[PDB]
Amino acid sequence: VQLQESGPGVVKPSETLSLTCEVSLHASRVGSYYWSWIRQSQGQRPEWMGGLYSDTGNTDYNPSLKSRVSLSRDMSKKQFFLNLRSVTATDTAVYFCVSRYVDHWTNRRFDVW
Amino acid sequence: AVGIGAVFLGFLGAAGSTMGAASMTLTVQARNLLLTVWGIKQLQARVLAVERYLRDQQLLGIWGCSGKLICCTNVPWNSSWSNRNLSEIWDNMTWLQWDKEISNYTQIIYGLLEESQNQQEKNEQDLLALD
Amino acid sequence: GAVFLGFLGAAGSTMGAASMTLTVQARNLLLTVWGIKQLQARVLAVERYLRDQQLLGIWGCSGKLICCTNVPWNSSWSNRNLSEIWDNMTWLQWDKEISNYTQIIYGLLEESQNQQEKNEQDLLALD
Amino acid sequence: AVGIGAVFLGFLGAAGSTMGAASMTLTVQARNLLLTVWGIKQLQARVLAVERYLRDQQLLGIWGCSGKLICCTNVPWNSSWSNRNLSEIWDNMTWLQWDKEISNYTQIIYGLLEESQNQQEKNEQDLLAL
Amino acid sequence: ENLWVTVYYGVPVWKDAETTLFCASDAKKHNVWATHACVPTDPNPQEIHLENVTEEFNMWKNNMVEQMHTDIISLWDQSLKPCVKLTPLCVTLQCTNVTNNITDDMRGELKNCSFNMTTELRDKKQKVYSLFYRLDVVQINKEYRLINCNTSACTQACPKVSFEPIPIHYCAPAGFAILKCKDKKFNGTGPCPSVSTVQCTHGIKPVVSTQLLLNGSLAEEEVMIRSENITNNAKNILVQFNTPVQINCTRPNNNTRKSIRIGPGQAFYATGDIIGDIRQAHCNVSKATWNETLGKVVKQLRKHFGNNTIIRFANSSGGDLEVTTHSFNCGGEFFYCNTSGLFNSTWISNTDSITLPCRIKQIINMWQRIGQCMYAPPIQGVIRCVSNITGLILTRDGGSTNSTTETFRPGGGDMRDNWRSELYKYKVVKIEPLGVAPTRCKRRVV
Amino acid sequence: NPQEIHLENVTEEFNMWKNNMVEQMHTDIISLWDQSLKPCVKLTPLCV
Amino acid sequence: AILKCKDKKFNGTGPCPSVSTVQCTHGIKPVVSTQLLLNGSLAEEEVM
Amino acid sequence: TLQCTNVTNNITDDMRGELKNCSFNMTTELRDKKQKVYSLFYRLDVVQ
Amino acid sequence: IRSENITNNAKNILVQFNTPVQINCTRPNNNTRKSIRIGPGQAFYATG
Ligand SMILES: *[C@@H]1O[C@H](CO)[C@@H](O[C@@H]2O[C@H](CO)[C@@H](O[C@@H]3O[C@H](CO)[C@@H](O)[C@H](O)[C@@H]3O)[C@H](O)[C@H]2NC(C)=O)[C@H](O)[C@H]1NC(C)=O
Ligand SMILES: *[C@@H]1O[C@H](CO)[C@@H](O[C@@H]2O[C@H](CO)[C@@H](O)[C@H](O)[C@H]2NC(C)=O)[C@H](O)[C@H]1NC(C)=O
Ligand SMILES: *[C@@H]1O[C@H](CO)[C@@H](O[C@@H]2O[C@H](CO)[C@@H](O)[C@H](O)[C@H]2NC(C)=O)[C@H](O)[C@H]1NC(C)=O
Ligand SMILES: *[C@@H]1O[C@H](CO)[C@@H](O[C@@H]2O[C@H](CO)[C@@H](O)[C@H](O)[C@H]2NC(C)=O)[C@H](O)[C@H]1NC(C)=O
Ligand SMILES: *[C@@H]1O[C@H](CO)[C@@H](O[C@@H]2O[C@H](CO)[C@@H](O)[C@H](O)[C@H]2NC(C)=O)[C@H](O)[C@H]1NC(C)=O
Ligand SMILES: *[C@@H]1O[C@H](CO)[C@@H](O[C@@H]2O[C@H](CO)[C@@H](O)[C@H](O)[C@H]2NC(C)=O)[C@H](O)[C@H]1NC(C)=O
Ligand SMILES: *[C@@H]1O[C@H](CO)[C@@H](O[C@@H]2O[C@H](CO)[C@@H](O)[C@H](O)[C@H]2NC(C)=O)[C@H](O)[C@H]1NC(C)=O
Ligand SMILES: *[C@@H]1O[C@H](CO)[C@@H](O[C@@H]2O[C@H](CO)[C@@H](O)[C@H](O)[C@H]2NC(C)=O)[C@H](O)[C@H]1NC(C)=O
Ligand SMILES: *[C@@H]1O[C@H](CO)[C@@H](O[C@@H]2O[C@H](CO)[C@@H](O)[C@H](O)[C@H]2NC(C)=O)[C@H](O)[C@H]1NC(C)=O
Ligand SMILES: *[C@@H]1O[C@H](CO)[C@@H](O[C@@H]2O[C@H](CO)[C@@H](O)[C@H](O)[C@H]2NC(C)=O)[C@H](O)[C@H]1NC(C)=O
Ligand SMILES: *[C@@H]1O[C@H](CO)[C@@H](O[C@@H]2O[C@H](CO)[C@@H](O)[C@H](O)[C@H]2NC(C)=O)[C@H](O)[C@H]1NC(C)=O
Ligand SMILES: *[C@@H]1O[C@H](CO)[C@@H](O[C@@H]2O[C@H](CO)[C@@H](O)[C@H](O)[C@H]2NC(C)=O)[C@H](O)[C@H]1NC(C)=O
Ligand SMILES: *[C@@H]1O[C@H](CO)[C@@H](O[C@@H]2O[C@H](CO)[C@@H](O)[C@H](O)[C@H]2NC(C)=O)[C@H](O)[C@H]1NC(C)=O
Ligand SMILES: *[C@@H]1O[C@H](CO)[C@@H](O)[C@H](O)[C@H]1NC(C)=O
Ligand SMILES: *[C@@H]1O[C@H](CO)[C@@H](O)[C@H](O)[C@H]1NC(C)=O
Ligand SMILES: *[C@@H]1O[C@H](CO)[C@@H](O)[C@H](O)[C@H]1NC(C)=O
Ligand SMILES: *[C@@H]1O[C@H](CO)[C@@H](O)[C@H](O)[C@H]1NC(C)=O
Ligand SMILES: *[C@@H]1O[C@H](CO)[C@@H](O)[C@H](O)[C@H]1NC(C)=O
Ligand SMILES: *[C@@H]1O[C@H](CO)[C@@H](O)[C@H](O)[C@H]1NC(C)=O
Ligand SMILES: *[C@@H]1O[C@H](CO)[C@@H](O)[C@H](O)[C@H]1NC(C)=O
Ligand SMILES: *[C@@H]1O[C@H](CO)[C@@H](O)[C@H](O)[C@H]1NC(C)=O
Ligand SMILES: *[C@@H]1O[C@H](CO)[C@@H](O)[C@H](O)[C@H]1NC(C)=O
Ligand SMILES: *[C@@H]1O[C@H](CO)[C@@H](O)[C@H](O)[C@H]1NC(C)=O
Ligand SMILES: *[C@@H]1O[C@H](CO)[C@@H](O)[C@H](O)[C@H]1NC(C)=O
Ligand SMILES: *[C@@H]1O[C@H](CO)[C@@H](O)[C@H](O)[C@H]1NC(C)=O
Ligand SMILES: *[C@@H]1O[C@H](CO)[C@@H](O)[C@H](O)[C@H]1NC(C)=O
Ligand SMILES: *[C@@H]1O[C@H](CO)[C@@H](O)[C@H](O)[C@H]1NC(C)=O
Ligand SMILES: *[C@@H]1O[C@H](CO)[C@@H](O)[C@H](O)[C@H]1NC(C)=O
Ligand SMILES: *[C@@H]1O[C@H](CO)[C@@H](O)[C@H](O)[C@H]1NC(C)=O
Ligand SMILES: *[C@@H]1O[C@H](CO)[C@@H](O)[C@H](O)[C@H]1NC(C)=O
Ligand SMILES: *[C@@H]1O[C@H](CO)[C@@H](O)[C@H](O)[C@H]1NC(C)=O
Repeated sequence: VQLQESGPGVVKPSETLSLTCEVSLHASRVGSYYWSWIRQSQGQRPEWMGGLYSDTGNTDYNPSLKSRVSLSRDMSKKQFFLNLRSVTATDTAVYFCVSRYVDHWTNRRFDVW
Repeated sequence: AVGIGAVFLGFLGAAGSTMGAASMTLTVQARNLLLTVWGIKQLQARVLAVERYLRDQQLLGIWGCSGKLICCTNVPWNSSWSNRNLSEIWDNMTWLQWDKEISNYTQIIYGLLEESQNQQEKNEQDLLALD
Repeated sequence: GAVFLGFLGAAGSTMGAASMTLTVQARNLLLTVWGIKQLQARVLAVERYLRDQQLLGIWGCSGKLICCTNVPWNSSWSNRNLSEIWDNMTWLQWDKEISNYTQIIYGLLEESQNQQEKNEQDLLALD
Repeated sequence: AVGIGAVFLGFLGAAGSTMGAASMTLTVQARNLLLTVWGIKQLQARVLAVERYLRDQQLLGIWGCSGKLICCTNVPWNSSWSNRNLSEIWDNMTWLQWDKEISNYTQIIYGLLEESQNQQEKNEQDLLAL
Repeated sequence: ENLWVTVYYGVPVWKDAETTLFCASDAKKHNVWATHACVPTDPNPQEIHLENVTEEFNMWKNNMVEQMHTDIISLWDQSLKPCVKLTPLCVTLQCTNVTNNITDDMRGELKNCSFNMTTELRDKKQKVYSLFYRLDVVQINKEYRLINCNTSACTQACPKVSFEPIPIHYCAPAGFAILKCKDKKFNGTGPCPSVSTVQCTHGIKPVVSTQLLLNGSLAEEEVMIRSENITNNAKNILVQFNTPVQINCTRPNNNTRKSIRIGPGQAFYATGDIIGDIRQAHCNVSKATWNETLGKVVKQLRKHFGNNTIIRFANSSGGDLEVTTHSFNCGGEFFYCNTSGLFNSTWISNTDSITLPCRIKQIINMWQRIGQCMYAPPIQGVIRCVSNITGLILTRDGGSTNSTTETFRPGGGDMRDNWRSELYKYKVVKIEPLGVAPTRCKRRVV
Repeated sequence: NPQEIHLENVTEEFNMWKNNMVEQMHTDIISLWDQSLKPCVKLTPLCV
Repeated sequence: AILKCKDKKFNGTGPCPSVSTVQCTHGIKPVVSTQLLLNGSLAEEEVM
Repeated sequence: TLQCTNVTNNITDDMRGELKNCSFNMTTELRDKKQKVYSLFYRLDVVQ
Repeated sequence: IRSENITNNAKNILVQFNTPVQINCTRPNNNTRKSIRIGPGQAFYATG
């Protein structure tokens, strides 16, 4: 399982930032994967923005981003987006798309970053 | 543990694995188990799958397993059928080889499992009537 | 060898004489115009079997061929002795008059099984 | 007691009632759950209904509820799905509102139920080996 | 003083219900009846006799005969559907009398017709001749036409399929059963002392006839007389023989089949010239054996009706040719034979072969329907068939002269009456495996 | 997104020229072509 | 179930080492040809 | 070709021109013969 | 008054009223139906 972030490196302030994360599923592990977006600034601790399941599609957001973050998914192309409206100067950080899913075959966590 | 997903083995993923490892993936196989010419053909296939499933459920119902996947029986296992160690069959043998190895006796095995349960059933009956 | 009986062989027999040959009858429940006719009859047979199995699953007989219930039998429907009805009476004769009173019997069995399930749930909750 | 008439609640009549009141109207819904184009369409509808009932019966069969309407499970109820009091969720809430409240967590509950029953059967098999 | 109910599954009880029967056969290419789509029959029947139980058997109300007539139809219409339509055939016809080595008994029965028929090219036509019969040809004003030209057209019934009555077995589906009355002298209505459950019926042959019951089931010890109301003028009395009597029906005419191209891929099989002398088709019945069979029939009729009475037989009263004469099929050719040579006798109290003339038609109507027909194509060679007639459909007459001098005449007003003689022993019942019984065990409280 | 599940530690004896999938595909193609030509008009008057 | 042989040099008949089940087959174009296979599926590494 | 004429048998002013008496050659039971028949058709069902 | 969108101009309006009004329609033309044989068993019913 390998993940790969993609999007514009430099964006102008005040619009919506769009990101897409390439997700590579396993060979024989059909089920539900939990995709999340975690950003980390320079010299600052990382903070979890949002997460969502791959089967039901319900999303969970951070308590300080109800009007800015919007999570979307599409199982057809196996890619999920990130929409951060009203970008500010403090949004300059490194974005990481993570996948969390318990493997019932080997009892592993597989926290791939 | 709140931000983790649920992932299990796929359909027939443990076909080449051991018996102990394939015994925990029976749920996915059990769940996957269930112009008019095209419609007649599709309905015939769907209905045929329905009698096959009901035949399997009826064959299990006559035994002491009313729907559970894994269940134990009271009949003894004849050692003459395989004459092999339990450890090597459950740890070094797949379900395909085990199926072709004893493909003959299974039918008559089903028959004992059936009549035995029948007399076993009346056993609780002549005890439950003592109340 | 072993010979028990055949299909419907105990039709003329009494209640007790037919009480042990119920399992064989239990398994016995399971150009294009003839094909669709066969398919329709087959679907009807499957529906009847599933309806009977569902009615048995509603009560405390989900996977048992012989089962008793805690409901008191109402003597107004039979008015006869146990040995007389179980030794000098057939299933057809009893079926001739129990047909009018089978709906109330089925309804009381369903509500009683639901009440028993509720009592069992309360017993498990109170440990 | 010879002219006593028995009447029960109608089909889906306990929809607007509470959880406890509608908990005793499960048997009625369970029993009531069951020229070539017209025949094939009605046959397809009946086959689809039978297949749906078969799928529901198999879903309850893979768990520890092979036949019984009311059944418990050893897995606990986490507050992440619904953190409500038992005194008011059974007497001040219908099945429709409660089903629409946690409709996003049904798949997770079903998956944990099936894995819990599978490990329960494995534990029972290991216990019977003594 | 107290009892608990007990639920029993698979209880041996049944009720009267209706369902669609299955099929079962074991043959082999193509036939007008059940093709390869039918599921093969079982290697042995599952017949189980039931003791101490009697069942009320009564025909004329069971839906097996209604289901079977209906299925013989729908399947017959489906079989005749892909054949070529013969609408371009009913054109003005110029027919002349044939006088080429023809016997005096058929002077005027065969007509040599000539007509202008279209060919493969729609812009061309051809003058072709063919032989027709006088029964299916009517005049207009020498200019004749077909008897079905003013009526709706019909197909040709392709030679790739055969009209041989292949026996089929009706099997009950799951949850249903077929009860067979094992009584050797059942009269058709009442309780049957010996009942046996069976999965599929015997080899019922779907043959078509109106007066003589061809290849029917034989009795056990003596001939049977069955009717709904024996004292009524209507409700045809059917009798089943105990021994089979042979009948030899043949057509000595050496017919020749010729092909005519109607259009693109459409072929018409016309009757060519007759090779050799022309002789009338006929049937032969053993006079002594038929007289013995009639003696047994009148003996049973006397024991059924009032004793020591004189009775007699007469021919058909009238109506269409289907009920007036014996209509049947022999090697794909339909025959209409005069039955006056058999039902002509008088039997009183305390008491080498016969030749029946026959005619052949091409445009026929098997049933009472008027919107469909069938053009039987002629086949080459001499047709000869030996069959067994095991039953009759006799009807009485009005005006009973103090129950004396009772006359019987052959009927045939219905088609299902032929199948009633073969489906009388069986009945269909529905099994209800759910049952209740007041025992004292009670449920063991968890 | 059709599911593809790899099945390791197992060997299946594949054999073509006897598989019924190609026969069913041929029958389905013939049936689809026949049903597709059904609503079109016949060309009977061209034979002149 | 539908089994697919993932062998790069799979022969006409034999035991396939890499087997994988799939819900539905891949995109198969029902072309019509008699001598040259037009728009068919390519091989894995060499002509077979 | 339907040869049509107007119907003036006690026709009114408003209903005038609505009906048309048309005569034409129609086929019969015999294919090689035709017949000259006449009928009445509304103006909404015929065009010139 | 029923409509999917009352403010929409292109949306239809369905009005239902409790007390119905009776309408009496008549066709005073006492025409005679005529049967014409147009083939084998085909009858065309025209206005006489
Ligand atoms: C296909 O066969 C191979 C070869 O056996 C499997 O690889 C390894 O199989 C073992 C036994 O099934 C797995 O369990 C391990 O056993 C060793 C003792 O041999 C024990 O020391 C370990 O703690 C563990 O229990 C092992 O996980 C597995 N994989 C490795 C070594 O990477 C393979 O699993 C088979 N494929 C499937 C789908 O089952
Ligand atoms: C089942 O029993 C037969 C003996 O009746 C075993 O031997 C097979 O016999 C058949 C013909 O009787 C042959 O066609 C097979 O080739 C035989 N098999 C082998 C492996 O030689 C058969 O092996 C038994 N099957 C089991 C035990 O699975
Ligand atoms: C039909 O009825 C007779 C008598 O009612 C049955 O005969 C009984 O058979 C059992 C054993 O099968 C004996 O124990 C009884 O003593 C017999 N009764 C008498 C009066 O002698 C017979 O079995 C019944 N047959 C069926 C098929 O039900
Ligand atoms: C079950 O119901 C039927 C019909 O409802 C009852 O049949 C009655 O039988 C008596 C005597 O044979 C007749 O006088 C009545 O006219 C019948 N009823 C009707 C409506 O026609 C039958 O008796 C009932 N069974 C019992 C045990 O009461
Ligand atoms: C609909 O709701 C009413 C209101 O709760 C129910 O009527 C009863 O109302 C009293 C009010 O004090 C409650 O104490 C009772 O518990 C209510 N009855 C029941 C059975 O809960 C009414 O029953 C409800 N009806 C339906 C069909 O849901
Ligand atoms: C078949 O058609 C031919 C014409 O192609 C008919 O022959 C005659 O044709 C003339 C016109 O050229 C007519 O006036 C005659 O009435 C036709 N008939 C005769 C007897 O001379 C021929 O008769 C047609 N055949 C049939 C059976 O109708
Ligand atoms: C066929 O046999 C049955 C059984 O005997 C006849 O039915 C009744 O027979 C008794 C004889 O004692 C008559 O008293 C009844 O009148 C009969 N019932 C009816 C409704 O008529 C039946 O009549 C016989 N049928 C024929 C055609 O002989
Ligand atoms: C059999 O048919 C005869 C015909 O005469 C019936 O006898 C008459 O039946 C009617 C009722 O439909 C009575 O009104 C007459 O009084 C009867 N007698 C005559 C006309 O003499 C007889 O009832 C029929 N039997 C059956 C069982 O249907
Ligand atoms: C029926 O009539 C036709 C037409 O006459 C006969 O067929 C042949 O027709 C050609 C037409 O040119 C004549 O030259 C031949 O002489 C006719 N054949 C014979 C044997 O005369 C046909 O033969 C006639 N069939 C019968 C049974 O009389
Ligand atoms: C119907 O045809 C069959 C077969 O030809 C006849 O049976 C033969 O009749 C002859 C009479 O001389 C006997 O010698 C033979 O032994 C009979 N059997 C066979 C197998 O040939 C039968 O007699 C004919 N019946 C009638 C009424 O004509
Ligand atoms: C017509 O009836 C004869 C006489 O029954 C049939 O010939 C066989 O006759 C023997 C002795 O009488 C029976 O044991 C056989 O069962 C009869 N054969 C069959 C097939 O039933 C003859 O077969 C009958 N059918 C025909 C077409 O002649
Ligand atoms: C119906 O058919 C007749 C006969 O063919 C048609 O009458 C012909 O009309 C044409 C055109 O005016 C003339 O050249 C011919 O001389 C006519 N022939 C005869 C025999 O009269 C007629 O036009 C057709 N149509 C109608 C409506 O009657
Ligand atoms: C019903 O139809 C009206 C048409 O007037 C819709 O009104 C539109 O509302 C939007 C609001 O953003 C305006 O931008 C449009 O200009 C309006 N339409 C027009 C023609 O002015 C209204 O939205 C419709 N309601 C629905 C579809 O629920
Ligand atoms: C809910 O809590 C239980 C224990 O209280 C724990 O086992 C389970 O994983 C939790 N589930 C979630 C989704 O947090
Ligand atoms: C086991 O099988 C043998 C034959 O293979 C048979 O003789 C024996 O009765 C069976 N049962 C036991 C308990 O050995
Ligand atoms: C079976 O296992 C036992 C000990 O577990 C061992 O002594 C014996 O040799 C084994 N038999 C075979 C055939 O491997
Ligand atoms: C029950 O048996 C007793 C003793 O034989 C008898 O007196 C009584 O009448 C029986 N009951 C009935 C309802 O026949
Ligand atoms: C008998 O049935 C009636 C209903 O018809 C019921 O009310 C009554 O309680 C029953 N009697 C007994 C003793 O159960
Ligand atoms: C739930 O119960 C607690 C006490 O256990 C109480 O304090 C609280 O108010 C209750 N909440 C509701 C919504 O009833
Ligand atoms: C043909 O024969 C019939 C019957 O003998 C006769 O009525 C008719 O007039 C004959 N026709 C000719 C043309 O000879
Ligand atoms: C068709 O013609 C025949 C000739 O005999 C006649 O009997 C029959 O009544 C006609 N049918 C119609 C519908 O004109
Ligand atoms: C009928 O005619 C054909 C013509 O060749 C001949 O072969 C055949 O033998 C004839 N049949 C009889 C019974 O004479
Ligand atoms: C029928 O009998 C006649 C003599 O009466 C004879 O000429 C003819 O050949 C016989 N036919 C058959 C088929 O036996
Ligand atoms: C028929 O047989 C009877 C005796 O059973 C006899 O009296 C009569 O003359 C026979 N009739 C013929 C035509 O042989
Ligand atoms: C009719 O009378 C004859 C006289 O011989 C006799 O044998 C027969 O038994 C009688 N039948 C009936 C039903 O009375
Ligand atoms: C019946 O026979 C008589 C006696 O010859 C005869 O006059 C009559 O025409 C015949 N009727 C039929 C329909 O054959
Ligand atoms: C049957 O033959 C007799 C012999 O006289 C004759 O009177 C009768 O008309 C014929 N029946 C028919 C329908 O031709
Ligand atoms: C009927 O039989 C008598 C008895 O001799 C005979 O004279 C008469 O010709 C026969 N009639 C028919 C139509 O066969
Ligand atoms: C006949 O009616 C038409 C309208 O259908 C009209 O245009 C035409 O002028 C009328 N002709 C005569 C002569 O009335
Ligand atoms: C309709 O009203 C007019 C008014 O003059 C009248 O002439 C006509 O007869 C009425 N028609 C009906 C069907 O009431
Ligand atoms: C229509 O014409 C028919 C012709 O007989 C006549 O019976 C009927 O009374 C007429 N109806 C009216 C309303 O004029």
